[PDB]
Amino acid sequence: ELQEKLIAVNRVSKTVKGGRIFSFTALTVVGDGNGRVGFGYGKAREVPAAIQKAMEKARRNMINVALNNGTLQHPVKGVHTGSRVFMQPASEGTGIIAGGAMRAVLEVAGVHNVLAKAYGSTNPINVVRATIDGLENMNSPEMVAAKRGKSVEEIL
Amino acid sequence: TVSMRDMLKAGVHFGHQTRYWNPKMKPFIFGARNKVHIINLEKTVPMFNEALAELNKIASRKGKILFVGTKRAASEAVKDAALSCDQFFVNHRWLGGMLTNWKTVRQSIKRLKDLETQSQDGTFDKLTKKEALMRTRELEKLENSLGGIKDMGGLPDALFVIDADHEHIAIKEANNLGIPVFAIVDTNSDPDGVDFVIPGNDDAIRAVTLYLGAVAATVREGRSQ
Amino acid sequence: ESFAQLFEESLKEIETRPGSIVRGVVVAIDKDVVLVDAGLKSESAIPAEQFKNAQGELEIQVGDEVDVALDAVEDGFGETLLSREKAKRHEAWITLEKAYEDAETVTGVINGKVKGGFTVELNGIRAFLPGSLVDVRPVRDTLHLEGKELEFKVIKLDQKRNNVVVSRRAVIESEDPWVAIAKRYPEGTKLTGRVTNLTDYGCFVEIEEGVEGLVHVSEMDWTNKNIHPSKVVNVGDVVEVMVLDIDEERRRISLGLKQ
Amino acid sequence: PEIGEEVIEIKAAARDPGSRAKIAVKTNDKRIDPVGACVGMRGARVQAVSTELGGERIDIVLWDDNPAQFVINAMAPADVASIVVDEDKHTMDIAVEAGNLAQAIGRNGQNVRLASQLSGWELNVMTVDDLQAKHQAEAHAAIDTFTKYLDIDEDFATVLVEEGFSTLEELAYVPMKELLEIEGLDEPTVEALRERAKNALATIAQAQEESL
Amino acid sequence: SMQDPIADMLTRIRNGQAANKAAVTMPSSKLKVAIANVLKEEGFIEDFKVEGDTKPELELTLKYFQGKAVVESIQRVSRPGLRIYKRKDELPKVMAGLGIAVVSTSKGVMTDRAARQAGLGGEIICYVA
RNA sequence: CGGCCCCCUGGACGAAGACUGACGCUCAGGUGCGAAAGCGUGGGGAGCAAACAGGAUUAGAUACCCUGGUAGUCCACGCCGUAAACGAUGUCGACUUGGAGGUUGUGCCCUUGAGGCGUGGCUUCCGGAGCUAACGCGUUAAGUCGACCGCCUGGGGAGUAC
RNA sequence: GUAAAGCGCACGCAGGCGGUUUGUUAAGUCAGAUGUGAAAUCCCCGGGCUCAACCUGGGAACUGCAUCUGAUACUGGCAAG
Repeated sequence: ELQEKLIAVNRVSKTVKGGRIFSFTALTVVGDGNGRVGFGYGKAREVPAAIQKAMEKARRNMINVALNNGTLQHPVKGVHTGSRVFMQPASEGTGIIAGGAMRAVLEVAGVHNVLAKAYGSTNPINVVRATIDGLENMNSPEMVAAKRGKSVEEIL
Repeated sequence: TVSMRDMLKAGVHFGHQTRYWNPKMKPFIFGARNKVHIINLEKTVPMFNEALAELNKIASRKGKILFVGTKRAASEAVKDAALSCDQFFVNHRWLGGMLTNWKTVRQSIKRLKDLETQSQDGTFDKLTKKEALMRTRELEKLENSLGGIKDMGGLPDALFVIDADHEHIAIKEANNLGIPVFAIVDTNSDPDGVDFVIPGNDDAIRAVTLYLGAVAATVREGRSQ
Repeated sequence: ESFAQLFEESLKEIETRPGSIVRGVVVAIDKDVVLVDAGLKSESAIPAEQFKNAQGELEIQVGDEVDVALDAVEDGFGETLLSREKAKRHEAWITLEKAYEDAETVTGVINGKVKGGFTVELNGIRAFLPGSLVDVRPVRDTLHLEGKELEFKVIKLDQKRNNVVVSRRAVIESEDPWVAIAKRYPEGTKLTGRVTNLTDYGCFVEIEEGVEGLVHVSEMDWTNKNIHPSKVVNVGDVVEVMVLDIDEERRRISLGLKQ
Repeated sequence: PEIGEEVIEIKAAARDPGSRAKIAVKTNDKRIDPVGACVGMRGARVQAVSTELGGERIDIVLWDDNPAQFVINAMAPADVASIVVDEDKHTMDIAVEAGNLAQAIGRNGQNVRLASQLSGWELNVMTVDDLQAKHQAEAHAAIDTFTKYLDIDEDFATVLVEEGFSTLEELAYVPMKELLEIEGLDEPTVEALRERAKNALATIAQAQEESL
Repeated sequence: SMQDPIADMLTRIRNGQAANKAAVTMPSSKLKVAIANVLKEEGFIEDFKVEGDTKPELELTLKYFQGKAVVESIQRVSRPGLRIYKRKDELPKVMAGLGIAVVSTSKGVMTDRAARQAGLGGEIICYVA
């Protein structure tokens, strides 16, 4: 039921007395096609093991997101370290207008319709984190009604 | 259940000095006496009662309780308390990642159990002396570390702690896993990670004992229920 | 309610700062630490050497009560300054009692003049005296049976520096530190001074009205350099020391202990 | 392996080997997902047990909290909506719809026993309409019992039992201030009418004395 | 020097929400009062209370729902350096209608929705979410 | 900006009161002050010391080290207008958990003692939330905001040429 | 702050911004109307060339400007505090 996308894999080095020890980092993200989403960032000497780790970690530390039907509930900004992200709810049919790692996380999240730009850095890791942050902070109409002591129709 | 007079007698109301406090504890502080913080018993009591009730409820559903104190003044007492209600405890140094990294520690438990078996049930004696001394030493080490939690099986369903600042590693583990935390929190301590805080003197022995005894009684009650 | 506020001020009313109210019940003994609880934030790590009387064995079991001392709080965890100092207040009260009738009567046995004046000891403690006070007249207890028993009749006290000289015999007979710092001066006046803190080059014995002495590291013993003062004497103990040197200007009285 | 390293809280295993094997499991909230790990990639590990000892209908339920959530989870794999409760023998009265009852009940002697041990006690699969039918068969009876409680005039009793929730059967232990809101509450008399019901209970005990 | 009182208000509120302060006090002004009233109506705060004769002090009481604050965001829009005036058609929607935009109009200060209903625009004071 | 004294003189802070009644903040151009070195004229010249000379060292030593040593450093009056002129952090105002100090006021308190409880100004260190690329900053912000100005737009060429 | 980027420091004209209360005005602001904003082009609904491009009817738009009539919370002006 869960869908999982390996966003990126990158070779990283550690210099030692002999020479360079190489290793691999795997950035993955998983989601159930609904509110729930989680990213994982694994590391191992070989690629498949590292992606396996990324999947494991993602499967843990999952986070829920309040989706109005296929899209978002309102425009939302999210940042992390360099990657600053804007994403905006959009009409059915438009699809996921987003670039790169961001796209991936959106798809697994089960959002189908967004207009979305990544300002600043586009370092996959940071940008996916920023996306997750923007999705988490985003609140729903019912939530704001509750926050504020009102009915949904009062807020419209 | 536990009265205010008794707590006063114990020395709960006493709290750390005025240069060592935490401003998140400002609500729980009443005043400062001889440049020493006083804990507000009026606000402490009801919450302590609450915490007791929650612990009882946990017990009723057959919850596993872990008693943590590594202050080495009240290690004996926390062990005694754990045993009275036949629950589990960590009276010596908490192993970093005992709960988060359970699966590894579970092997540790198993090795300890095997060693215990060898010692007692086998009755095999006839072991090379140095080797026998080494095995004995290993047994002692593992008993000290994991004696209380050996029969635990899996992960506790609640975590009682005697000091938050001292056992912050355990607290953090519980939070990461989501285990309910029941902490005694002096003025210097940080109660943010704690779910059911308890403002009381972690240091004084009699106060610690009192805390323990009430907790044990309510666990026993929940078991009876 | 105000129950608690009234209690807080009540409990203020029923304790004081110094070691005055004998309140701490000895709730655990083990060698070499006694512990009490005088209604303080924590229990005191008491030495055994505050509580053995005059021949080297303990005297108080569980439940027993002595007050300790205060006005210093939490070096990182704990509570007190020790209780024998409390006993010093009782000794001071006994000494003051003399004033009422102009005669304090105890036993006082003064064999030899440490710093000019015979040393007189009251039950547990031993205090040092100025010369005249040991004897009412030139009688000179050196010809008396050693460590003889008479009493103490006060000849001289310094009234800020605990130097008290008393008259053993003859029952019938009946700023501030630094301007005139020439009393313990001349070359070699020995003193009874409690050490305060050993700074790994020193010991800091300093008793005589707000001064500072250093018996630092060189004498202390009859070994020079491998000594490490903490091993060789004590913490908080009244000892043999004498001046050997005074600055009145740069306030460095450099005592010694090899004597 | 998660279960082995204390990561998948597995309490009871109310399953019938040789047919269906549905079992719920809890977990410490830490992005673990218990059923997910038990299933795997497209039922990877699920297929293993499926063709393990023999073709079995193994099922996993995401345990929520306490026994109330265990009821619905024991009705899976199906569609539970509501359930009734009691004391020692609560008897989880499954409340579903006929259309979904076909799969929920599955087989007369199969899912009625497999889901019976699920909670450890026993379940009584019913219908949405059945619930209401029995629901009303309870309102009339704290009244449907020849009215052997308080009793005064009947014309006032009808207007009182109109607004009265759960008749008057032992209702004095409930809020004794909301019936005073009723149009007509001078001196404590209705608060006294409930006392009459209490006396009626004592009278019922006297009837027990008449029979014991 | 103090140049924008309203903005100072909003910053105070923001800081109180951040610091979990129960109530936030500051010197009173009519526009400030009206803004506070609007917020209360829109439920971002519990209650506001002006007190004093010579130099009265507005005191707002801040709102906290499940631990975290109610006023998720609060920005000035108009400011002394650069004023913003909006016509009724052009009026904004804060957080896609979930938040509000305080707007001063000829008929008083009101939320953006209220202004739209009335059929008039004006100076956009602040967004609140 | 550092020995004492005197004469003339600017600012700061506190204590209470009394008064004025928005007179405020910022500031392109403009004006002033602006280390050291440097320049001009006139004085002065102990010590030190660019330049210079010799002796060493060295492969060489137009240096480092040694012996000497003149401009200058000092004073008066002019000019110069730059420095890692740095907190590498524009000015003014408001708001946001704490601890340990220093310094300088001041209110009360039995100063019963060097103290006890406050309340102002300036100031050093540590550290929370928050912020930050991180380092770190952290009520003296690099946090949360407002007002005005200054400045940046790849490295070199070049802060150079005209 | 360290990546480029806080004038060495100040005073200060012009300029920018401006505590709080009442009154007034109505300049800014907002609302409505009138006049205009060529046609074509763009966009919406239609029609015609077999379709399309293309042609074409009606609308919308042309975010503006000018006026007149209102509104007066805010900003401004004026008057008193």
